[PDB]
Amino acid sequence: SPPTLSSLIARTEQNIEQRLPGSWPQAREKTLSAIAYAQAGLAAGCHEHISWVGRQIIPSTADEDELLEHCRFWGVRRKQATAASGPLTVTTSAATTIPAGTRWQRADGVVYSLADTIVIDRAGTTEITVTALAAGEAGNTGENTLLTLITPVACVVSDAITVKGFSGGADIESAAELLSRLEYRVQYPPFGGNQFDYVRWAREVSGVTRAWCFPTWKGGGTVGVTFVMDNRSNIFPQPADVERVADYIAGHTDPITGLIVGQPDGVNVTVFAPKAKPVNPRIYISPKTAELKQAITNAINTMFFNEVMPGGALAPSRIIRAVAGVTGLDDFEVRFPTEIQRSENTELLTAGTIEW
Amino acid sequence: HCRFWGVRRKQATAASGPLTVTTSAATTIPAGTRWQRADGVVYSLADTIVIDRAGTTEITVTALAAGEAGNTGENTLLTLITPVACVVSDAITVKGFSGGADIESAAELLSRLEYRVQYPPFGGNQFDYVRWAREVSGVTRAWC
Amino acid sequence: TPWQTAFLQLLPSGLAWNKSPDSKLSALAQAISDVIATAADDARQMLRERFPSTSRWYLGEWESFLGLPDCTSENGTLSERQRAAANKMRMTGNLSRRFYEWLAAQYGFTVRLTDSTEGQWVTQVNIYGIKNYRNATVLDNVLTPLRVYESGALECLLEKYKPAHQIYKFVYHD
Amino acid sequence: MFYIDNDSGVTVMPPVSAQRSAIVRWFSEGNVITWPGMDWFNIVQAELLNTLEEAGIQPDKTKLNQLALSIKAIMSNNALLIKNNLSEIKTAGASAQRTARENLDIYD
Amino acid sequence: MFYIDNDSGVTVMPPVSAQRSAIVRWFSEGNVITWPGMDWFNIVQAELLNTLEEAGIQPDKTKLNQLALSIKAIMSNNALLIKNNLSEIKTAGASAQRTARENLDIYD
Amino acid sequence: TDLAIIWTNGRGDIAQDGIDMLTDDSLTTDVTISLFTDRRALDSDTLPDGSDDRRGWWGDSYRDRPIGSRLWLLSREKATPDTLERARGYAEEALEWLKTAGRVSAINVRAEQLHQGWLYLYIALTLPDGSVIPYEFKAAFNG
Repeated sequence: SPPTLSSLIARTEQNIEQRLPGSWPQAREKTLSAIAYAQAGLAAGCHEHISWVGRQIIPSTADEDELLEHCRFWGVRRKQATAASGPLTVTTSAATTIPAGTRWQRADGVVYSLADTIVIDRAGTTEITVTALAAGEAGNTGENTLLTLITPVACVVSDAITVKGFSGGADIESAAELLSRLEYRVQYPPFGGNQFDYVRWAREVSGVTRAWCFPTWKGGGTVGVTFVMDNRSNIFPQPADVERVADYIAGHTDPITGLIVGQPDGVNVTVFAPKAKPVNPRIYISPKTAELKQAITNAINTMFFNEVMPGGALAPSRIIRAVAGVTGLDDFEVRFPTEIQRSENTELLTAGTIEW
Repeated sequence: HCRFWGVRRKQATAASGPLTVTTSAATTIPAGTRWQRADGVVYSLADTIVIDRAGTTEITVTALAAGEAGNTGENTLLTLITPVACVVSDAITVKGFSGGADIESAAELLSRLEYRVQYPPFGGNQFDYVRWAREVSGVTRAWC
Repeated sequence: TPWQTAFLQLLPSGLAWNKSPDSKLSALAQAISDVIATAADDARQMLRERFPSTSRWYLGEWESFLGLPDCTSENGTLSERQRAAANKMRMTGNLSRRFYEWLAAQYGFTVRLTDSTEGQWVTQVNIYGIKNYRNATVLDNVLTPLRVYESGALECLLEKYKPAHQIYKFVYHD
Repeated sequence: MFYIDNDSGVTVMPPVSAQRSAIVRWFSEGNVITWPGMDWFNIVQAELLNTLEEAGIQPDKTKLNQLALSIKAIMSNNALLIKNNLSEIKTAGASAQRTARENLDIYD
Repeated sequence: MFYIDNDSGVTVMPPVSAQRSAIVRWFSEGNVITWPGMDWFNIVQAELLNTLEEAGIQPDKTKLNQLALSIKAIMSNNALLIKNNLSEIKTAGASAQRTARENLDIYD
Repeated sequence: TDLAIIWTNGRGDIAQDGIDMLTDDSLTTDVTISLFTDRRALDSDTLPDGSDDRRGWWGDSYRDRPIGSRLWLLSREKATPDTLERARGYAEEALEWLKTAGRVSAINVRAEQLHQGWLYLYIALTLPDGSVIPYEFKAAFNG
């Protein structure tokens, strides 16, 4: 919190008056006043530089390059971008050789380049595998798309339609994602056997959105893990997902040191999947419209995603807050959830269909 | 032109602010007490205030100089001119004085005259009654 | 002051100028250079703010970034807030009883993890030298009492950072 | 200087509260916990600053013996000094010397 | 004794930061509550200890009148006394008497 | 209207007056600055000291012109006409920047030896018709 320019003016004037007794530098159109103003301006510039030197001590408020340096020091590693690829099914008209390095551009502008030379000896379609040069999320396309030809070949039709689209296009993690990962790492320290350790282990595996760990689940020697994948439509684990998460917790190499880390040898983890326990509210809306249907549904879904945990009890007020968060409607009285709903650790609360 | 039309120029305005003064034994400040600045501009309090106990009190004081010069800043020290019993000649002004507007400029006066010329008549309407009720100082909400 | 000496040295050198320590040039140089002196003091204290163990301006930010405010951070003592931040920032360790004793003692307490009494997993946290009084330092507020009495800071800390499989059993000694 | 130079302070002092106890009170760590408050600190700081002002020395931060210099300055401004050898009477005027001789019983 | 003997003080006094505000600043509990800091405590105890050392009195925790004794010692060292009858100015030397009398206009 | 330089005890300094410092809006300050601040000596000059340091100002490479006068080379001289001639030349060179502009019309400087041990310089300018009345003071001693 640097001092303001007027405060700096006042401070310089007080210093001048203290050092030269009997003087009043605040007088208008005077040498001491001009000197005080100039010194105040210089001090304001200096204090602004000090403030910029600050504010980069912590990774949260740091600038871009300093944030990247902080993450690199703390050990957060980025994920590099990929490139899309797939078949082309290009049609020729005679025997010809498509030289290696030819390019097929799509309407958008993305350019896909052939890797190895191909020799054709018939007047018919031939399938070749091409990879994108963009190397980003824009690489992958739909199912039957058209690609033109940047420069003509000896006897090849310019257009080329891909029956099965390209796939494998990803983006490098952004600074916001890196900062979030570093913040999570700092907030929840690694111990090797803690509840946060089990949660982060179950979250590091690809595709998993949320996880929970119950210590001393079924006695003094065992624990419990329960994960929920929110990207997928089901949003509940499968046996294959459960066994692969158990494998990952049992053993996985650490990218930093190259050694494998995991659970202790004396504990019983037994990761399992939750069981849905839906609740069906009955909310009355004054204006009945599809926009309010969507808004209330999305608010309730988010409310659950935020403040619902397996084994926990949700008060009826939560639904009321979620439905009141909407703007257009006038009345939002709920009728079904008038009592507190609770469940066991195996049971996971979920928002069932709403009966308007 | 302004004299003919009916627009009057706005003269220079004083500057008012808080005076933090402490008394010794709870005296009554007269109606016209005066304080002085180092440069030699006079400030006056036109009111009467009785102090209950020995402590610092804030009083609204307006300058006696019409121009912008009578406009101090932060933490400016002021002293009394005529001694008052159980009052120490000290004034701090934690908040600086505000005000100090000089005479109106030619462009501002021209804009005011053009406003007077171009503004329309406002016959009694449900919207206009709201403004007329709300223009009075203190009134904050109106309904017609 | 060294800053006024620097200003006087920056001013021109000649017969017309008087740089003796009693002249008006010196008396004005002190006032001119004191502002930059305060600025340099602020820029120097940023070096102390660099760490959460000694930071005073950025305690709020160091707590928000770390998610600090929790059981192990005491009621209002700025020294204890600094200690909690400085321990949470560099707390990584194993599950052994030796490490748990070291971690508990790093906060000022004294415990020993002795063997069970009824089972195998239920280790006994024998807490010695219990003292709930924390002396008000010079950093904290002017309105704080001389002693702040806080209890149960170690209990929830150890229950939060305990191994997932194990369950502790606390016993207080004197 | 001797006052609090931190960013936390008010340029106008808060008035002291009224008297509550007619008996001298003290501090105690243990049996009621005591807190300093603004009044005690303000009183001590104001006593030191007013002693300095009476001596005429303006407060400065680098120096620490200003209280001793204040006591010595009051001593010189009010009492005679061994090193001065009764120079203040003369400095005052001629009637002062006349009255000093009168008190020492030195007639013409 | 007088200083911090609570096993919480450093042997070497930390340096005092430069002056920030020129005007006097007082304590206040209510718009940001102020804290004393190390500089205020160090300055106050340094002034008291400097007065004690100027008087030539070594600090001792048992006694609680050493400031009054210090002021009295400064008096007995640097001032004339009523019980001495000017003896201090005449045990110094003959030149002191000569200067005193020529000042008091008592010469040949 | 900058600060004025007032000479006391043979050493000039800024001075106060009422509320703030004394101000000057004439050639007096300009002349008393251009005459009595040491400028950088040339490479080939022999310094009066036994040292090897030449004076000047850190702003000489920022102000488009050397600041003052080379009168400091005559710190220790004997009573010979060579020193008088050199002092005349140095004063002319130091104050010719005014004649280069239009602030003065002519400069007439003479050097002499008054009562034994006095290096007397008489510098008379010719201000133009529009120049303001210059300041007026005398060197003073105290204590």
